[PDB]
Amino acid sequence: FTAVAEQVSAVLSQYGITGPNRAIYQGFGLKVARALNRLGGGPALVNMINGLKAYYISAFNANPTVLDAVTDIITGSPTGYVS
Repeated sequence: FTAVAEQVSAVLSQYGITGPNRAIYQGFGLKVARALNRLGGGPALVNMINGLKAYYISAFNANPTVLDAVTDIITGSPTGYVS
């Protein structure tokens, strides 16, 4: 929880993201972390991550490169592969 927020913040720093837009990525990150915790690695988790990416891009104009980077720092892979 607090760790996830620090992990997202590290990515936001790299990309120079501040202000209200930070909340988009903190929210996405928390959802990815919860999915990983509940589902563990596998196609179900990849489904969830792919769905969240598409939704956040559509609904909030999230930056796809940043979403990949957040996925990577939380799961170990930009596309959510976990053994």
